[PDB]
Amino acid sequence: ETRAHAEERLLKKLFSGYNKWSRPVANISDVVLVRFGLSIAQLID
Amino acid sequence: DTEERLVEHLLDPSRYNKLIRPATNGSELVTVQLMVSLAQLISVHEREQIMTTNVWLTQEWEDYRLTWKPEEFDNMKKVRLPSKHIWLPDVVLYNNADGMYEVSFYSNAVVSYDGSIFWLPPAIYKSACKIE
Amino acid sequence: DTEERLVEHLLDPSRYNKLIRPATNGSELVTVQLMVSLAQLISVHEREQIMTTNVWLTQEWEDYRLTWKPEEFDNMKKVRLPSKHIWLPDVVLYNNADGMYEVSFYSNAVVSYDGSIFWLPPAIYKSACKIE
Repeated sequence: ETRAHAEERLLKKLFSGYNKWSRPVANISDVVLVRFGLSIAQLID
Repeated sequence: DTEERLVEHLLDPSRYNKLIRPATNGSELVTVQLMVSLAQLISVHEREQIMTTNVWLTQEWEDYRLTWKPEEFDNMKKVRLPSKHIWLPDVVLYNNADGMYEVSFYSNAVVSYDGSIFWLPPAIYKSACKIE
Repeated sequence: DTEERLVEHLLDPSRYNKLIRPATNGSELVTVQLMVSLAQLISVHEREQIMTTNVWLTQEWEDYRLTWKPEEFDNMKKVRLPSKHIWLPDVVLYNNADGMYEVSFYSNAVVSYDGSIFWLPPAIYKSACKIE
C-alpha cells in the first residue's frame, strides 16, 4: 500500500537466484556494451 | 530490560531493511536538516593549499518506521541505536584532498518516539581551498 | 544460464574446501609453472637501494576437483572464476623491501575443463637490490 514496503518486496524478489559471477547475457555469443567516460575533478600533481 | 526489548523490536531484520529510504505518500522527500559546528581550525597549509579543520556535523531528519507507543514500554521517550545499523543519508565532503569522504567516528543516534533522528559525529576534514 | 548453474555447482562450499591442496594418491605433488612479463621499469632509487617495477606474472597449475563433463553443460570449454574462492598456490616476493607480499589486483582465473588453471595478476613491486 505504501512505497517502501513494495520496494522491500521487489528487492527481496530480484535477489532470489541471482549469481554474482555469471556474465549476464542470455545466449553465449552475445556481448555486453560497457559504455565509458570520464570527468576530471581536479589535477593535483 | 525494556530497553532491550525495544532495541530487539526496532531492528528486526525481517522488518527493517536499512538499504531503503523512508518514503511515504507517493515519493515525498526526506528533509535532512544539517548544520555544522567548528571545533578548531588546525592548519592552513599554504604550500599544498590544504586547510585541515576539525568539525562536528549535526544532521537530523524524519523517519517513520521507528516508533512505538510509550505506554507499552513503561515510559521511554528516547533511546540510543548503534549508528550505521539504521538508515542514514550519506552526506560527505566534495572538494576533498586525499580521498577521505565520509565521517570519522560513526557514533550513536538518538531516536525519539516521533521517528525523529538526531545525529552528531565528529570528523577531521581536509578541504582544498584556493589561496589568494 | 547454464554457466550460472555451473558456477553454483563448482564453488559449492560443501563440495570444495578452499584451503586444502589438490592431490589424490598418497601425497603427490602439484606443479606450478610461472614466468614473468615486464611492463616498465619505473625507478631505481639509489639513496635507499630500492627498485620499483611493474610486472605481470603468469602462473599456471593443474587442479583435479574442478572438472565438469562438458557435453552435460551444453558444450562449454572454458569458464572464468573469481580467485578469492579457489585454491591459490602462494607465490610471493622474498627479498621485499617495505612489506607488501601478495599481488595487487586478484583478477579472474580461467578454468578449462581439464582443470588446468591459467592466472595472471598484475603487480608493482619494490624489490631490494645492492647498488655498487
